[PDB]
Amino acid sequence: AEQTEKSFLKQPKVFLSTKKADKAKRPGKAGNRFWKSVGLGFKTPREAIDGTYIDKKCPFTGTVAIRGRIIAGTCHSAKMNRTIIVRRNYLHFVKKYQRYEKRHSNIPAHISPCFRVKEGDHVIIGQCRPLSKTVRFNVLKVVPAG
Amino acid sequence: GKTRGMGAGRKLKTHRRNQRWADKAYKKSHLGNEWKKPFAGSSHAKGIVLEKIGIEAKQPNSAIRKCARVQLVKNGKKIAAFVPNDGCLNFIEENDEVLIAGFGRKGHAVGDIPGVRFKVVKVSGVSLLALFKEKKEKPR
Amino acid sequence: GISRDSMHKRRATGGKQKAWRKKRKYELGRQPANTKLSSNKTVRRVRVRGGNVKWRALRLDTGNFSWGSEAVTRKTRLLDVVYNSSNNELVRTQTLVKNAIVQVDAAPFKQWYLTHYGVEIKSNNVQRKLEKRQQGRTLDSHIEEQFSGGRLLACISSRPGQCGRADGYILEGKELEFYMRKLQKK
Amino acid sequence: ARGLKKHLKRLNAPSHWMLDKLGGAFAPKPSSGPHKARECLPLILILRNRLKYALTYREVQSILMQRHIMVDGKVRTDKTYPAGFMDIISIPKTGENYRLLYDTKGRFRLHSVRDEDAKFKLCKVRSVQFGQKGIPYLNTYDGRTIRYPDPLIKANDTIKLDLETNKIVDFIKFDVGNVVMVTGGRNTGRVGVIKNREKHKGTFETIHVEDAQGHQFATRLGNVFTIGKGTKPWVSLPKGKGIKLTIIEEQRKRDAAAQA
RNA sequence: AGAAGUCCAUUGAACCUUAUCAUUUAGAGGAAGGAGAAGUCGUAACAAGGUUUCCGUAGGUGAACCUGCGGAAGGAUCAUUG
RNA sequence: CUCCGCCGGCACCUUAUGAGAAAUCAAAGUCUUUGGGUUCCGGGGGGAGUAUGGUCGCAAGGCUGAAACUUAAAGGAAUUGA
RNA sequence: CGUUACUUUGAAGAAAUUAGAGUGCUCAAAGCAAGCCAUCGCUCUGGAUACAUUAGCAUGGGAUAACAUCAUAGGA
RNA sequence: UAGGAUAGGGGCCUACCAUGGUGGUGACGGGUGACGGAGAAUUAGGGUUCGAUUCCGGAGAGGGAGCCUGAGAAACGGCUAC
RNA sequence: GAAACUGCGAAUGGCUCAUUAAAUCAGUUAUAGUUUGUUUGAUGGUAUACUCGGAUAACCGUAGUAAUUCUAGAGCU
Ligand SMILES: [K+]
Ligand SMILES: [K+]
Ligand SMILES: [K+]
Ligand SMILES: [K+]
Ligand SMILES: [K+]
Ligand SMILES: [K+]
Ligand SMILES: [K+]
Ligand SMILES: [K+]
Ligand SMILES: [K+]
Ligand SMILES: [Mg+2]
Ligand SMILES: [Mg+2]
Ligand SMILES: [Mg+2]
Ligand SMILES: [Mg+2]
Ligand SMILES: [Mg+2]
Ligand SMILES: [Mg+2]
Ligand SMILES: [Mg+2]
Ligand SMILES: [Mg+2]
Ligand SMILES: [Mg+2]
Ligand SMILES: [Mg+2]
Ligand SMILES: [Mg+2]
Ligand SMILES: [Mg+2]
Ligand SMILES: [Mg+2]
Ligand SMILES: [Mg+2]
Ligand SMILES: [Mg+2]
Ligand SMILES: [Mg+2]
Repeated sequence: AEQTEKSFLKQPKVFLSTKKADKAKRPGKAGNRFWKSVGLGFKTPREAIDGTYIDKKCPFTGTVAIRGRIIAGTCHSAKMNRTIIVRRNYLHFVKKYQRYEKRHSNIPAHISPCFRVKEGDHVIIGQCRPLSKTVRFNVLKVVPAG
Repeated sequence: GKTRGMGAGRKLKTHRRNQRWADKAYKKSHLGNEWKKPFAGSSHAKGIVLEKIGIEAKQPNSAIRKCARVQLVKNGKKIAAFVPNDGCLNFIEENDEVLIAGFGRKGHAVGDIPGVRFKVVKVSGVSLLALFKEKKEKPR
Repeated sequence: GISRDSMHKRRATGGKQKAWRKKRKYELGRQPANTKLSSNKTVRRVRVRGGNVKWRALRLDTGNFSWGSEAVTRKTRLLDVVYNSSNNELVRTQTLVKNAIVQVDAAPFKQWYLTHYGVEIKSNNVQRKLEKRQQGRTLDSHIEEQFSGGRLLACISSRPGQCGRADGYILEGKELEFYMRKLQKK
Repeated sequence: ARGLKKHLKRLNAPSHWMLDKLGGAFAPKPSSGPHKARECLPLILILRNRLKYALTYREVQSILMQRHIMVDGKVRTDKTYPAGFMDIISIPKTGENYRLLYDTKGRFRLHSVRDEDAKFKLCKVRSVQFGQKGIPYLNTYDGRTIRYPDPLIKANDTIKLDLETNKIVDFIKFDVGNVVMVTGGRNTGRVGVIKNREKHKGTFETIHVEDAQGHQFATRLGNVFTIGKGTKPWVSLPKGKGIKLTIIEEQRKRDAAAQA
């Protein structure tokens, strides 16, 4: 079902054709789906542990690590393959007038199939290595608007 | 009234930015037209005396101001430069190096002399003050 | 020369970026090895940053291949390139790249299987160990039907243009079924 | 730049060196070595600016090329050798030994030590992990690698190293209640006991230290160096005893000294 | 082992071509504005300025201006329960 | 019809304890004892609502809108005189 | 197992420049020296401290304010 | 997505695929007599203007481009070409 | 001990501000995304030996060219 590419898609360093298969072993062993806790107090979604998708850029089942900044925001666009635009809204202080002005930043973030998101949801992203030209963040937690 | 909200910093800054162009000094500084002036932003300029001329003063006064017509060397622009210090027109000759300066009002005409914002300060490398006071002589 | 800099790209907004510096050597790229499957082995020494060595294979005909379920690794000849997921140009040109699907000689694996299991696909100790291994022995009949032809489907897991070698694993299981469907659809 | 910098401009030199502004265009750029360039005291500075043995760059060269100076038991002839915190500087001709400690103002001070006390240094464990062959190994912040360390030793620990034998003779576990010296930041040279360790996931860890007189200060984990098990440091301390004084109390001391 | 040479690829200066942009920029002729002498024709605005002034729009006239329609007092009326 | 209230509206009269350059204004007051909210909009007088670009309109024109240059005042309210 | 602004405290925010402690370069602009009855030496001599928007990290506070909810609580 | 390349992440490049990405919270474009900062001048406070220059960072060696050596250079008091 | 071979350096420093307007740069992060001569510390076992081979510079002497740390050939080590 997940094999939608011109290539087979496998989790790196997981031997699927193992003969001594076992489910009591740790993830990635005996043909088990690999997954990890990203750390920083973030729970691993159960749909990543029980998923069948293959995403190398997934924070929980892929090869990327979360290190650096942790940024909150709102889903501003979700029209790309596994990538969403996160809009951050903040107040910029103007020194001379002692006032604030509203400013925004559009941060591209990779979203793994373990989350389904819609424009307007509150998301938490964590900094990772560069994944594309503009993406340096991975969605870590999605809070729906309602 | 004027905007006062804590969240109206952008409004205030943009309004000040737009209104600063009404001030004459600000717009003179930040328009870039001072680079099209004869001096092109420099305090002094050198030039060739083209011809000695006498231009009449304003209506209340009655005098011939006896300025000089100078072609600048840096850009080839012809200007009229006043020659102060009674008798100093005789130190001025055609095809003679002169150092011009501003007439003191920043391109605005000065006194009863119409259309003149430049004075001769140095001729042939010798200051006009020295020639007036006979402290130095004009080279031949 | 080939560069890897973000200078020449457009911005994410679409705006053009004016250059503020010439190309640095620390951001170079080099021309691809374009490793061909051929019995004229040529691997060239590439001097890289830090005075280190990169091995650039131009023509390769032999590789080190692992049969993961059997946990055995043998040196086998490369016979053909059959599937590439990025470009069939690399299939027709017989270009060896990482994740290409190739035909490899099955003779070393047949020999090892005969020696280790006693089964073709002289002592009490030897026969006892052979019967112990033969108990629970299970092949998957797809590897078997390609053993019949002497050619095993394999995936190149090494990068020939970087390490100068064409190494890989023998395809098994779901990956094997996927690539057999791809090759029959070809 | 197209490579490493070889020169240190005198203005850009570390401020704890107390180099003067008009002494020249340049400062001694510390050579690579056990301590970081920004946190060390080069040998030339110790010999000329501090101990006054030499008066010039060339005189420092003359002293060092005579093999008169040992750093932690070993002869050094490099003038820009980066001598650092807790290093033993011995001159086995005048029979004097110095431990590089910090005064409460953040500046390295050559502290005279006994001959027996110059036989060990205190090192801070940077990490413990498996090397080649699966052999456990320890590394410190002063550049030493020690193989087969005691398994009870963890990162951020303080080990006592015998310079003669080059082995860990004792170690201190980084725990609450151990006397420490701050080696970095604005509290450099301050000595107190750890009261609590506040940990925050993914960022630097904060240590809360209280000195003997009761003043409390906080600093990052990378700037804390354990110097004793409990309230008794394993080394001797400079005259300040790590107790920082406010400028008002410093003025009180100066007034009292002038009055006497 | 290997030079000259050679093949393909790549980076690519530079040259030519089309058009565009940014400049600098002559320019017959036309037509403004300002300043200075200051001549001429009148007297339009200031007094109810001798047709009260002005605003908008349209037409006309040597020129100031004139006139039509609607508007204002900044009017020469704060005022007719008479 | 008459009288007394309440709310809302067009206004009017008196008064300064206010404000203002004053005229005057019961808001044009509650401002150097300076901050209720918000929109538009001015920065000496001309050149100039002109040139140019853009846009709208069949057109007339509307909206947006300079600069060079020139000038020591222009202007407001009030007083006395003519 | 609701955020944020705001505020408080802490760590950082190079040096030089600035403010500022000490110090009689003869004064001063400076400099980072120096001082001690004179000392085969000493004062562990000194070579402080403050400031450092905004943004980032951490601590306490929740008045003011912003956003999100806010009778299937269908609560536990 | 899969490769190639690189010291290494990455449309950095290639093949295939999808239609995205930025924008009055000003994208894109234009101007700058624009290298950025530490800082400088003037400052009751707030502020205005400057910051080529000795400290830090960047960039260039007539203009482009390409390289060899080397740990480190797209080096120019190194080479190759226009 | 000249010369010369070998090794190392010449990527620092000095100069300038042309280009460059989220770009440089500043503060603040990250490398679990890498290289790093050198310094410091530690580490190094399964591949005629009482010690192998051929060159080459300096040197020497035949030169070429108008000429250049332009250059060819011969004899050594
Ligand atoms: K660099
Ligand atoms: K009339
Ligand atoms: K009238
Ligand atoms: K009423
Ligand atoms: K890469
Ligand atoms: K890709
Ligand atoms: K080298
Ligand atoms: K070198
Ligand atoms: K930065
Ligand atoms: Mg009239
Ligand atoms: Mg009339
Ligand atoms: Mg006010
Ligand atoms: Mg005006
Ligand atoms: Mg990739
Ligand atoms: Mg410039
Ligand atoms: Mg500068
Ligand atoms: Mg310039
Ligand atoms: Mg200079
Ligand atoms: Mg510089
Ligand atoms: Mg360069
Ligand atoms: Mg030049
Ligand atoms: Mg170059
Ligand atoms: Mg030169
Ligand atoms: Mg150079
Ligand atoms: Mg340099």
